[PDB]
Amino acid sequence: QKTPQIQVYSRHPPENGKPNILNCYVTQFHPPHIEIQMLKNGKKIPKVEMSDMSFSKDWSFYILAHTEFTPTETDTYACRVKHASMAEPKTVYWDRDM
Amino acid sequence: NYTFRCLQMSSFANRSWSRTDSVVWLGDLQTHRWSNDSATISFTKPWSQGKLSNQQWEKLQHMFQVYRVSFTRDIQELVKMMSPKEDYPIEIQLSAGCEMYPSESFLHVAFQGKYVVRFWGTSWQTVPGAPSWLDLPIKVLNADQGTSATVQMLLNDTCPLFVRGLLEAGKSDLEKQEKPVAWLSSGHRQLVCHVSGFYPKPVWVMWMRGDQEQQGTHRGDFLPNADETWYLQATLDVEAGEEAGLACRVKHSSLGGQDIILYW
Ligand SMILES: *[C@@H]1O[C@H](CO[C@@H]2O[C@@H](C)[C@@H](O)[C@@H](O)[C@@H]2O)[C@@H](O[C@@H]2O[C@H](CO)[C@@H](O[C@@H]3O[C@H](CO[C@H]4O[C@H](CO)[C@@H](O)[C@H](O)[C@@H]4O)[C@@H](O)[C@H](O[C@H]4O[C@H](CO)[C@@H](O)[C@H](O)[C@@H]4O)[C@@H]3O)[C@H](O)[C@H]2NC(C)=O)[C@H](O)[C@H]1NC(C)=O
Ligand SMILES: CCCCCCCCCCCCCCCCCCCC(=O)N[C@@H](CO[C@H]1O[C@H](CO)[C@H](O)[C@H](O)[C@H]1O)[C@H](O)[C@H](O)CCCC(=O)NCCCCCCc1ccccc1
Ligand SMILES: *[C@@H]1O[C@H](CO)[C@@H](O)[C@H](O)[C@H]1NC(C)=O
Ligand SMILES: *[C@@H]1O[C@H](CO)[C@@H](O)[C@H](O)[C@H]1NC(C)=O
Ligand code: NA
Ligand code: NA
Repeated sequence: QKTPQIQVYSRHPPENGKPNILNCYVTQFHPPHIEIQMLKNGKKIPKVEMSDMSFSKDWSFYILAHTEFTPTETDTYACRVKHASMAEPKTVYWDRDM
Repeated sequence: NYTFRCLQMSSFANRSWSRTDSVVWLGDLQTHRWSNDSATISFTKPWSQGKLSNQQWEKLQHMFQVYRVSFTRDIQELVKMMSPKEDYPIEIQLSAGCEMYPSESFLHVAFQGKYVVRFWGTSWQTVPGAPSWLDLPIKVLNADQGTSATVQMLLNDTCPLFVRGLLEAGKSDLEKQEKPVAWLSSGHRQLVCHVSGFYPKPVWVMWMRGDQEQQGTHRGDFLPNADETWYLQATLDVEAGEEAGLACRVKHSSLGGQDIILYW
């Protein structure tokens, strides 16, 4: 049983008011059953697209979530992950730079 | 040097619930998807059929269809036989395909996240350290001559031939060039150079002062974008004041020899 690593980064340079894409890359987990949400100001974003689940040479799973977003300096963004390996959801906030 | 990988993931939750899902990669591009939901293998590219005719493709698909049902049945029946010593839930993963050179093939299987079985030569075999209760089922599997013959054909012959067809039919996607965009951001201070949207994967990203490479540059992991391009960052730890004069330099095949230089 292995704990998911979470990385949150933007497709294009984050400029306030310009539409962009936010990525949440979740890796190094086992078993494969996992729940992944992306959050804007703590609330679940509805239209989040998901890649097919796959796995690496070391057999650990990975998956990529993404959604449209427009960064501003009044909005936070996060990726929240529920998985058997952790007692509660793990949330990683977007760094605002990544 | 392209590696073709068919990745199968099977979760068995209890005697009444399981699913098997597959994805197929040529290098770092997904060529196929096969969901438990679907009877047919879905194409994730317009060239995912390679050079195979419609009927040849249909034959190959049919065999995998039969396989998927047989595999699920075999695993369930094996668990009944071993019960209660081997208990649900069970995760099985298969990684199979071929690495093309100017080829070699592999078929690796893992149980609960650990590599346990391969096909090699003419037979299935447990790997050193695998649980000993696998030995009997593998011996029985090895008695099945038709399966052994089919697997040998698939690995030795079908895989390399299929893949040479994919390399031809997918040439413009496989050889696509996508230009990165870069940007900078940041006791000491950590300077971050972000590089996103590049394809193919090979890239060079360095903090510079004039023409001098700053050896403290720490390259991060390659992270995928959702549009089949790559993301990477390179960080440099500096003290205050020092930030003047520094730049991030990016080289990539798509840039026609015109590097990106970003001055802090
Ligand atoms: C498909 O290719 C197989 C080889 O390729 C590897 O496996 C495949 C699945 C891919 O992963 C690929 O990437 C790999 O590189 C090929 O397997 C080979 O099959 C032949 C027989 O069909 C085997 O030959 C027999 O070898 C044994 C000895 O094996 C041991 O020693 C050798 C080194 O000396 C090692 O390589 C082995 O690993 C073992 O340690 C002999 O004892 C035997 O001789 C006896 O039998 C012959 C008749 O077959 C008689 O005439 C003789 O007098 C003897 O009585 C064979 O010569 C070969 O070992 C096996 N390779 C491996 C690595 O096991 C497979 O046949 C291909 N199938 C098709 C349909 O194309
Ligand atoms: C997806 C894109 C693909 C594009 C194509 C590119 C080519 C890639 C080629 C590489 C892919 C490798 C595929 C490997 C699996 C293929 C197996 C094909 C053979 C097959 O069906 N056999 C079943 C059909 O059975 C009947 O007919 C055959 C004749 O064809 C026999 O004569 C047999 O007697 C008859 O029953 C068999 O039923 C067979 O048993 C299928 C299941 C066996 C199997 O493959 N099991 C999984 C491998 C064993 C490892 C499990 C080990 C394990 C792990 C964890 C816990 C316990 C055990
Ligand atoms: C079997 O597992 C599935 C998924 O874990 C679950 O929905 C269901 O409760 C289980 N069913 C039985 C009969 O145990
Ligand atoms: C997976 O597909 C098989 C074959 O159609 C089906 O019987 C099974 O219920 C599916 N599993 C799930 C969890 O949907
Ligand atoms: Na794993
Ligand atoms: Na596994």
